[PDB]
Amino acid sequence: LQEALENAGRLIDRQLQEDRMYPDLSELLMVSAPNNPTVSGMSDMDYPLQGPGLLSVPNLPEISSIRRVPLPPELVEQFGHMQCNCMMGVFPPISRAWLTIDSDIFMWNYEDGGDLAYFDGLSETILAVGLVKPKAGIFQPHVRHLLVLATPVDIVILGLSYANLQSLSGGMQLLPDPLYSLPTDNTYLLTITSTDNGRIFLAGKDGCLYEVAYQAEAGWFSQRCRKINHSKSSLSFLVPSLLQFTFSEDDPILQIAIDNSRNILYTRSEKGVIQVYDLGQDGQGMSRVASVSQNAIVSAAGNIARTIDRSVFKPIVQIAVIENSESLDCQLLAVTHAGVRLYFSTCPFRPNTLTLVHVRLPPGFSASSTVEKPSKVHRALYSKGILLMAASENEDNDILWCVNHDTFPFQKPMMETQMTAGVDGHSWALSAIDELKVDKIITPLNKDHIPITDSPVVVQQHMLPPKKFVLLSAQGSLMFHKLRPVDQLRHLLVSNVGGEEIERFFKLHQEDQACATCLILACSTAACDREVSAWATRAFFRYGGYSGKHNGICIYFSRIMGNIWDVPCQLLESVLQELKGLQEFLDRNSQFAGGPLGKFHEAQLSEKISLQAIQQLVRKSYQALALWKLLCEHQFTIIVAELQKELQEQLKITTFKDLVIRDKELTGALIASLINCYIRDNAAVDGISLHLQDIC
Repeated sequence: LQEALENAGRLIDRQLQEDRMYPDLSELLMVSAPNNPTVSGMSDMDYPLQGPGLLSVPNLPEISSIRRVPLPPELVEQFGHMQCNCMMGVFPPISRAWLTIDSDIFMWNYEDGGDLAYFDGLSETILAVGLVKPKAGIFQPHVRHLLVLATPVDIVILGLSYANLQSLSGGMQLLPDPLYSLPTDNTYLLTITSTDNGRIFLAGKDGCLYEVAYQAEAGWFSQRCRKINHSKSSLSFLVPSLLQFTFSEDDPILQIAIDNSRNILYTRSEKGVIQVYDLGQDGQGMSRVASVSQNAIVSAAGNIARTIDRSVFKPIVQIAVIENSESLDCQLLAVTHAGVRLYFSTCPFRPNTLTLVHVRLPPGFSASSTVEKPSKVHRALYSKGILLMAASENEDNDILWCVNHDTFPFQKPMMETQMTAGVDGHSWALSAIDELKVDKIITPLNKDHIPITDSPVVVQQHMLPPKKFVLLSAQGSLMFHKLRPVDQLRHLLVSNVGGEEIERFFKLHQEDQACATCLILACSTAACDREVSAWATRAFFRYGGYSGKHNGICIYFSRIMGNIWDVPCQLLESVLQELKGLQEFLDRNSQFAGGPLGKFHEAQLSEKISLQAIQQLVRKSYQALALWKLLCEHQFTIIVAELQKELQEQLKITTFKDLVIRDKELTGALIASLINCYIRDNAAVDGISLHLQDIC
């Protein structure tokens, strides 16, 4: 009654819906309850340590060091000629890193260790240089980013062009900005942020929020470059510092943070005070609506009904935004000097309130031994102190700590995928994935458009490359890359190459994600690594477990179609290759694969047909993608006035659902459009034949 392709599209849709039933971070943290156990401790965290430089990569890390770059001879020569100030940093929007010198800014790409791009026309020292989106309507379109430099005499703006040179990386060219210099104020400036539109908010050694505007004309009512104070919170109203101690008593703002999904700004001061800012509807105004000190954060923690002053004195040393895509209520992650990850909400009374709800503490595993130690588990609230919890436990060597959400433990919503990253240098900067690598778009690393399904890296394993991360040190850049379930699991497969092993996947994967990833390892890696994929084939058949094997097949197809189902040609080709290699996997596995060859009384038939529907959907998807190639072997604007414009739109709609499971009568119409247009030379007959293999 309903055809195999229709049915197959239903199963795929249902699989999509299931993968999209992923608990949201608010539910993942059940943030409704604010109690002490809302915060989540190390008792459920394991910290695998093997040692800096061990010749065995761990088999279950979420990050892996991939490369390092030796420092350039020239940067060091002039750098070592710096007289008064040096501030280094990373610009990951442009795959470039920075360092400051007493008088001048020179830019180089760490990926190539190419020539250094030199700018030395500043006559004053630059406290820090920000990498920001440009203001619309100012620049020639080639500008992808903007340079902001602050000097004790002026603050200067330099246009930037990142056109790729001899993608590996963007080749940078700098645009001269001859008039953009102005003092901010006697206030030092240390912290730079930018929104998606490109509004620039600035805080330095004073608890004030500057915004930098630039314009060609120097004025009587406005400086040639101008800044305005967005921190109107002092006002001096009761008795904090107006008539005693002088202006604001050392209001040492340390690091800012921006939430674009509500127009929200986060602050961390050196005293830990957090303020949340919304951008009014005017798009250039910002009004402070809350002022929350660190004392308030801690008061909240003690009010969590656990002790805080026993956890005090504790400073928060870093902040990480949590977008409303990431969490409905919870707005922010904060890091203490003890490595403590504090998760904060914010809310209006009419936000007008901010609540400390949940905290992830550093591991309970002591990374004392490099060498393997027996792991341990703690159901009880397990806690450790700054002396160990501080990632910078030693003064000479920073200790990288990397942790991602544990997508599989829907039974353990507070479980995380955990690793130990050993280095030897002092870390100076790390580009927050959520902070600057997701800058172009409003959404951060994400898997859906709502908090439910925002975190499951597992679903998007094939839709975007694994997130790579650049750690800034005083000697170079080390590249750590987020590891995927398929990657970790694959190396896990590697672990039984040289054992009772699949059961660990099962304990992780509930006999379905393991099946999905195992088919991925078999199918997707077959073109890259023959034996591991073969290991997956035998393993997938023997351990695929209606059974989890077919359902994992549903997982595979649905993830292949997650961007299309409800596209750049390279991604369409990758999808076609994925489907064709999958179809090849089963077709080349009739005897080996279960279900192609003719439980046993029926169920085996049940899987045979399941496979039949799957392969029919796969083959139709291949036909549809080839047909879309034909569509780019077709036309629409020349079609505007001879083929029934309403039908023309009918024709245009050739992507949504119908493309996978419904209606190639429209495809026959497309054939006629090709039949009449004939723009391509010696292509039609082939196009018609493609259709024949598509709809015959």
